[PDB]
This record gives sequence, C-alpha cells and structure tokens, in this order.
Amino acid sequence: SPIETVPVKLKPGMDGPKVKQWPLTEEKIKALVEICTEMEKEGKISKIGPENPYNTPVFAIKKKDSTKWRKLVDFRELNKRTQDFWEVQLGIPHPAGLKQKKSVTVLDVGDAYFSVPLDKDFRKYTAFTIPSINNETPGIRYQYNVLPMGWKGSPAIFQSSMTKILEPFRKQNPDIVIYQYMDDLYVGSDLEIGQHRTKIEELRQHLLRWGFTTPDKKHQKEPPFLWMGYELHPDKWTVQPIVLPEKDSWTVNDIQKLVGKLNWASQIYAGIKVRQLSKLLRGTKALTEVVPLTEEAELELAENREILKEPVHGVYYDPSKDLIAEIQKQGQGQWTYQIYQEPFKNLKTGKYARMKGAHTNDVKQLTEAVQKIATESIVIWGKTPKFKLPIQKETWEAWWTEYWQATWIPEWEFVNTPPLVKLWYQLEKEPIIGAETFYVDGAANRETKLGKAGYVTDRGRQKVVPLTDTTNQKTELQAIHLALQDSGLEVNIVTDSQYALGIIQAQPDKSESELVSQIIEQLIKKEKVYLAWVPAHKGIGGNEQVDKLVS
Amino acid sequence: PIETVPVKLKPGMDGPKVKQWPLTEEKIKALVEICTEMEKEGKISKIGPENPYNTPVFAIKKKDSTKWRKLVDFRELNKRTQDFWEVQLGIPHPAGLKQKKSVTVLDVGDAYFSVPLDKDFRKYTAFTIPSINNETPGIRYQYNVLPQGWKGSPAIFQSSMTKILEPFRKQNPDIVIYQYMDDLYVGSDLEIGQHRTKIEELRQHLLRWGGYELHPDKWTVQPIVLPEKDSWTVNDIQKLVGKLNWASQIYAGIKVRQLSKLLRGTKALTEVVPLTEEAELELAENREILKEPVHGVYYDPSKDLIAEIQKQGQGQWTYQIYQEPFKNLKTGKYARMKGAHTNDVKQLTEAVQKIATESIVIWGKTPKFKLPIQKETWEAWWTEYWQATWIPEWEFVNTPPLVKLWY
DNA sequence: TCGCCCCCCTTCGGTGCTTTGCACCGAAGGGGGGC
Ligand SMILES: C=C1[C@H](COP(=O)(O)OP(=O)(O)OP(=O)(O)O)[C@@H](O)C[C@@H]1n1cnc2c(=O)nc(N)[nH]c21
Ligand SMILES: OC[C@H]1O[C@@](CO)(O[C@H]2O[C@H](CO)[C@@H](O)[C@H](O)[C@H]2O)[C@@H](O)[C@@H]1O
Ligand SMILES: [Mg+2]
Repeated sequence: SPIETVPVKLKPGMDGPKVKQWPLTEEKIKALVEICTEMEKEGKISKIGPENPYNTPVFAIKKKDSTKWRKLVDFRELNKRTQDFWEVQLGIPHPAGLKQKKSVTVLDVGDAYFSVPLDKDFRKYTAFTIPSINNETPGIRYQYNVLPMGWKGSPAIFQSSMTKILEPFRKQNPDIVIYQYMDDLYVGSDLEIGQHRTKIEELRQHLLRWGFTTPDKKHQKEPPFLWMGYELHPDKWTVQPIVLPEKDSWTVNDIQKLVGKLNWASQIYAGIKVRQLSKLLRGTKALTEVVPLTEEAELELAENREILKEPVHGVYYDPSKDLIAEIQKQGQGQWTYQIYQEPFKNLKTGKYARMKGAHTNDVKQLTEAVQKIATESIVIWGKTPKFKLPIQKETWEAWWTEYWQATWIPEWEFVNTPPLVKLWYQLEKEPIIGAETFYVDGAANRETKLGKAGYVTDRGRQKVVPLTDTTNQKTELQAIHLALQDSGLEVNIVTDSQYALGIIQAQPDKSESELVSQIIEQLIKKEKVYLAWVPAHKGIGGNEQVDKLVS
Repeated sequence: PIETVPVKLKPGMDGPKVKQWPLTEEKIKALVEICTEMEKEGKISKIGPENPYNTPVFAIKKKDSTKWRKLVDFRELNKRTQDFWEVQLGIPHPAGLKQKKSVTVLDVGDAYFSVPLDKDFRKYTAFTIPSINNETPGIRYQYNVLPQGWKGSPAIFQSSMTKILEPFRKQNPDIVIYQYMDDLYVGSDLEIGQHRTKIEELRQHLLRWGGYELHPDKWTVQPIVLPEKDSWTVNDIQKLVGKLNWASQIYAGIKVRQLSKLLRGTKALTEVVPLTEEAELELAENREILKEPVHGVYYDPSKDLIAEIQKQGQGQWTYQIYQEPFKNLKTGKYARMKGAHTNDVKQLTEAVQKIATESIVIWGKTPKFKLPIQKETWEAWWTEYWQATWIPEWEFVNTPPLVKLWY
C-alpha cells in the first residue's frame, strides 16, 4: 500500500471512456453490490457520483482455485486511450536455467494488483457504474483506488513496484536466488533448512510492511514445487501433464489447439513433429470447418502420442560444465534438438521447423536451427553451447567457400546420426569439356499470359515449347527445366536470367514452387552442370539465336 | 550546474521504441556494474514503465583495453533527433585528415558526462538491462547528461571541446583533429614513435581538464581488372563481354562489338577462339579506360554515403562507396590478417568497421551499408566482434554475383 | 466479453527493383504456456 504512485497519462487529445454496463439483472447487480462492498471497506474502490462522466463495464471469472472469483473490467476502450508503457517483462524463466539449490520455497502475493495504489489523478477514468435494478433507477458507481485487473498499465506498474520492494532484500542477500514472475516468487538458497526458513520469514515480513501478503495457501515448503507450469523436484523437473484432444471429427480450431500443445510439449519431449498437422491448417476458411486428417497427419499424431506416453524429465543447470546442443534432421524442413551437459540427461529439448523463404536448402536451415538454439541458450544460461551437428566438415567447408553470403557456425563437432545434412549437387566452376552447350531463353508477354521457353545447342539441337498462364521469370526457369530435361548427365547451360541464375546458384534442395522443385530434382540427377550468364539483347553467341527462336 | 540546451525531435516523430535483445552473462554483469556506478554519480536515473521509450544496450571490449565499454545503440534516436546544422552547432570536416601518415582514434565520450541534458529530452534515452533466464524484469535507466552515442552530444559539447583543444592545436599546427561522435581522429605526418608520444601528450591534456592507429596514406583503390591470357575460350569471351557491358554503366566509351562478333554462331563453351587484331585493339582500349578513375564523380555533402561489400573468398572483401549508383567515390579491397581465417561473420564485421572508419576520415561520416549476409546470421554474432563506439546504418541484401566484377 | 509476457504456424499487405511478379519482412490472425 504505502508504495509511491506511478504517474500515468491518457494519450494526447483523448478523453476517458464513456460506455455502458451489461446484462442487467437482480442476481447480477446484487452480486455486484456484494462484490464491491468489501473492496470499498478495504479502500480498494470508492463510490462516485454523476459529476464523473466516465464509465466502463465489469464482469467476473473463476480462479485456478475454482471457488474464488476474479473481478475483471472490460477496459478495452480505456486501454486504447491510455499512454503506452515499456514492458519490463522481457521473457519467461525456464526450469532448465535453474541451478540445484539446497533449500527451495515458492510464495505468491495475495490480491497482488489490489495492493498497489493507482495514480490519484487517473482514478476518475476507471469509473464503472453498476445499475440500479435492471435499469429502473439511477445506479451505483465506483472508481478504482488500486491497479485494476484488465487495465493495460496494471501489469507493468505492479512489476515495477514488486521490483522496488524486493530490491533491498536482494542486495542484502545476494546468495539467495529470487525468481520474480509477476507476484510469484521462487526463492532458492544453499543455507540449511532452518536458516533458509528464517530468511523466508524475514522476506515475508518485509513484503508485509509494504502491504504484500503471502497467504499460507500459496506458500510451498516441500517438493514437488508447482512453478510456472512445472514440477520442481530436487534432482529433476517435469512439465505438468499435457492432455491432447482425442476427437473423432476435427475442426480447424481443434487442430490449432493440438499443434499448440505439441509445441509446448516439445520443450522436454524429444522428437515432436507438427509439420503434417499444421499443413491441415493451410488454405482453410473457418475455425469451425471440419478438416479430415490426412494419412500423414494421423501418422505424425500417432508418433507424437507414442513419445508423450513415455515419462520424461529435465535436469538443472550446472555452471561448471559445458552446455552441449545436438541436432537431428527429421525431414521436410523439420529439426529437433536436445541440450545437455552429461549424456542422456537433457536440460531441455526443442524443435525448429520454420520455412524461411521460397527456396532454401538443408544447410541454410541447419544454420537457422543453430541460430535459434544460440539465442535461446543465451536467454536461459547466458552463454552459447557447443554443437553436435549431423553435417560433415567437408560439406560445411564446401558450402561456405562457394556461397556468396557470409555465413558461420560456432564451435561444433560432427556427429554421425543419419540422415546427414549435405549439399545435393554443386555447380561446376568451369565449363565441362565434351558436354553439350545449351543456350536457353524464355519470354512471356505481360498482357497476354502467354510465353515460350526453348533452347539452341552447339550440337544442332533446338526446341521451343509454348506456355500459358505464365510470367517472365517462370518462362526462364521453364527454359532451364527444358535443357536439363533434354541433356545428358553433363551439360553446359547459358541463360540471360539473373533471376533464375540467382536461385539455382544458391543450391536449393527444396522450394515452395513446383517448377523450381522439378529443376532441383533434375539437378540432383546430373553428374556435372555448368551454368553461365550473359546479358540479353547483345547479339551474343548462342544467346542471340535462341532469343531469335522464342520470338 | 550549467544551463541546459533545449532539444527537440524532428516534427511529427516520436522517441525510439526498440526492444532489448538477449545478452550473455558477462555483458550483463559488465552493464550492471557500469550502470550502478553511473547511477551513483548521477549520470543516469532509475525509471519505471510509464516511460514508453527504449533503446538497446550492449557492451564491447577493445582487444587492447580489456575493460568493458557500454554501448547504447542510439541509431534510432539520432535519426529522430533535430539537426544541428540549424542551430549552427554542427562540426566541419578537415580535408587534411586523410593525407596524414598516421591517424589515431581516441574515445573521448566520457567528456560528455559533465554537461547536463535538457530535462524534457531525457525520457527519450531510456534503456533496459536484461536478466539471465528472466529471473527479474528488465532494469530501466535514462540519462541526465549528454549520452555517449547520441548525435546531439558532440553538437552541444562542441564549444567546450574547442576550448580544451585550442592550446594543443595551437602548439601543434600540423596535427589534424576531427571529432566524430564520441571519437577524436588524430592525424600527423610524423614518424611512428613521436606520433604516439604526442598522442600521449594529447591524452594527459584531456585528462587534465577532465589508441588505434590508421595509415590513410596507404589506403588504395582497387579498379576493375580484365584477365590476361594468350588463348581464349568462348566462355572466357562471354565472361569478358558481360563484365565490360556492366562496366559501361560506370565508364565512358567502352565497346564490345569486336569481341562480341568473335562469338557469332552457337559454339561449345570450351571452343578456343583466336582474337582478331581488331578485338585485341578493342580490349586494350577498354583495359585502360578501366585503368584510370572516372571523370565527373564528386562528393556531395548533402547526400548520404552508401557502401556495398562482396565476399570474394580466402578472406578477401571488395567494396564500393557511392552516393549515386555507378558513380563510385571509392572502390577497395579489404583483407584480414588474423591468420585464423575461419569466420565469415567476424571478417565482415571488421570489414564494416574499417570501411566506416575510412569514410569518417575521408568525408566525416559513415555510409549506410548493404551487407551480403542474412539478417538473422548477422544479428546472431556481429556484436561479438564490434569495437567501435559508433554504429553505422545497414540493411541486408542477397545479390548473387553475376560477373566477378571487382576481383 | 479483461490485462501484460514468451513460443510456433499461417496469412496478409507494404516495399523496392535499371520489376510488371517476386522475394523479403513486419504485423496480426489462430494456438500453446505463465501470472
Ligand atoms: C498476475 C496477476 C496478479 C497475480 O496473479 P494471481 O493469480 O496470484 O492473482 P492474485 O494474486 O490477485 O490473487 P491471489 O490472492 O489468489 O493470489 C493478479 O493480481 C492480477 C494479474 N492477473 C492474473 N491473472 C489475470 C487475468 O486473467 N487478467 C488480468 N487482468 N490480470 C491477471
Ligand atoms: O539489424 C537491424 C535491426 O536492428 C535494429 C535494432 O534492434 O535496428 C537498428 O538497426 C537498423 C539498421 O541500420 C536501424 O535502422 C535502426 O535505427 C537501429 O535501431 C532493429 O530495429 C532492426 O530489426
Ligand atoms: Mg497472488
């Protein structure tokens, strides 16, 4: 309570909210009158009258306890008009980031937001009117004196207050670890249990002088500790049980729920896959649209169900040992990883399955995975792990010397866990002696929709194919497709398309485009391909002739 | 105890709102130790979340000085800050700096901390220290003095800097001093040992009121080169014609009609084609147009500088600096000498600092970089190799190399 | 019929190019989880 208030503003030129309250009932507004009478006696709210011109509607929901109710005010209108805040919650603590502690306690602050006072000048904007009796008569009105649940400033101002209150105790007790998440306090120490409990009593008293109760109901003294959705044992931690929907008929919304649960599960359950289930979400048009599971999605779901029936645990972090991150390839741009320090004792797991860009390859995606893990390791442990990667040193070497963009992977050692990551073909650096030379070209008419793709060769071969519903860039890809299709295992190709050369030179092994996928498949079957560029419309070599022909 | 200078953002612009990225343990520890002392000394104040602005913070170590230096990335704040050519507080650039034998960079940013900052502008300088595994919410500060890295600080401190330097420059009229942001660039034509001694006299002169050694003399231009052979494939001549066709966007009077005609028909790429006397004349013509600089290319101080970099392999990096396309003010070749040879991202980060450093010496400002790298790869690693107290503008490009133009 | 934070997967729409579609990327929709 005696905390100093945090001054807050409406956005410039804006007034407070002026809406109306809902469904207006004897039951509801007598429950309303009861709800607030105790808040007013506590001083959390104050009666107001009609010279306050503002209003906002109110409701309530049940708590995790599930006998208690949670008062909420639909402050959406007020929130849009309230000044912005810089949020101080930067992320979510993870149990794999905890070190083993001799003594552990978990506490929660009671009625946390309602213990922090609201800026006196701002209170008038939190007005809610509770009507009279089913809209017969004038109506009862209150304003908040404390942080309302539902106001966009409340979580930041509470966190900032909690930080200031804890600060003296933290500096005074730097060997006590306090994880502070909203009003939830994890307290770990290496003191004997008797001293530990004495330090806790001190902390509780300090919180109380500043008006933060710590009710016994939410004061955990023994393992397993329920914390942030996990269970903290002395040597290990588990996720609280994940139950997946078991529908016979699946809506889009059902699938979205399932994929979300699997992603949450993937932090500790190794090898989770969601590509085929997520595919079902594409191109659909309503959350209630029934979606039949494909065969692949059923298989993927059954595989994850097997994984989830086995129990798993993570361990805690030991700073005096190395972090190790191992990655495996699962197919179709899916990757899975584990982070550990001792073999077969995972701190956590995870997965990387994002499709970045229209055209890419496994080496790029492995590089992306490595970067995702590197970011998460810094968040959780403050450092980068050593990597174990299913890619040969020669393969990586081949990649970063040919590829024109700068790229890098930190300290890593090869691990032979097939399938390995590899380059699926490599363009020749010099023209191939004895190979046919194809001069390719494609053109489309911007208005028409219509185009041509064709080639001309030093061995006298030539060909033109007509194309409908195409583009300039597609006919060029198409022209390359044609040369690869009609040529031997070694071929020299010369195009004037910087676009097409750009895609192919990056050595993609997969693409959102069926045409580029076919070209990739053709490139993988060749023995040697040299691909060269010349500027168009310069009357050069074979280029002029093939140009000649697709006209 | 000085009157503050009133400062505004540019019309219709709000302060910066940039998220703090994750930091390693040792950078976080360094920042909290640095910021705790700054707070005690009143240079920064603890603030709450009712301040809606933020700018990312991190830390570096120069390899020679193994104490951490806090670096706030005020690039967004500087773009939104009023110009100071209007209040006549901008800094001219001396054209003599780039003609010096040796140029030493000194970090003088600490001088700014003795001048207070406009009460109404400090909210725009907020930054947030993160915490390992999100043990606690971020910790927020704002500046009460002119911050390091803010473009306004050299402008406001300038009259002060002039006074402090006037005696030294008076006594050393052939030494050149140019201030850029937190840095002083110190150039002289003196032998290496005596240059360094006057560097140290400089230092103690500063310390009293309140080193990284360049040789611009030996920056060179790397022009476009045409290969020289005695037997030429169809492929070579195609490669040669495409290079010259591109170079004709830059150079005047470059012809390809003689070399192009050598390729009439549909020929094997490996067929060797003898050069007609005329084609040999056309190539020797082109060769020495490319020999000498382009005529008509002048620096315009009212336009931005832009820099492009190409990775060439085996630790070599080519770059061009321009303001209008194909009107290069400078073309060059960066090469690293660390011998380790292992890290593309490190090399590129060092190439960027070197190029930006050269631009500061030559023109007085840094270019906006077009970086041949994925955004997310650069952002995973670049701060591990940064050693400058400034940060240039940049963007990320993926341009395949059509012709190997610059190598 | 609420708030703030992180994560993933999909969709949409703005940007800039010696383009006429294409690739890139940020924002916002859905979901998971925390308090
Ligand atoms: C984190 C929060 C504090 C501690 O969350 P909490 O679960 O411990 O609740 P509180 O301490 O108040 O009551 P308690 O005595 O049972 O501990 C609460 O004040 C309010 C906030 N919070 C939580 N959930 C919600 C929600 O859905 N909508 C809103 N607008 N705010 C919410
Ligand atoms: O790398 C771009 C990336 O960096 C951020 C800061 O997190 O922006 C900085 O870099 C940009 C490129 O020069 C500047 O325009 C910007 O002002 C500066 O803060 C991110 O905003 C951006 O995604
Ligand atoms: Mg509570």
